[PDB]
Amino acid sequence: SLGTIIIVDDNKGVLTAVQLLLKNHFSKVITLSSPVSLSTVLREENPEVVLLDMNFTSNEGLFWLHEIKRQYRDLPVVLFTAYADIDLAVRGIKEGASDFVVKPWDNQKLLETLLNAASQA
Repeated sequence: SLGTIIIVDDNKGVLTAVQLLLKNHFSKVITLSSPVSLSTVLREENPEVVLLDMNFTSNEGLFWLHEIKRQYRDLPVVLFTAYADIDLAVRGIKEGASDFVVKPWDNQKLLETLLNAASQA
């Protein structure tokens, strides 16, 4: 089955859109823009995947990828990247991100990337 996904983004509209897109696939969709909130939900909510804004808190996405992986080594993290940041998304993959999705996104590709990230052996 598919449990919880956490979406981390500075842009409340992106959170609104992604929640709407993913609401009916995952059991729970948690959206947030706070580092403090992120720490609580990672501990308590047994997430299956995190979708992480490349520019979160713009130290940005790569910093947060690292900190999440430090504590939750097996939690897939997918970076959500503007085209202007694709070099940093590629560096993210090198540094252990599970995948990335570029913005503006394709709705079906976004879902598929997240399901696949949450469905690795």
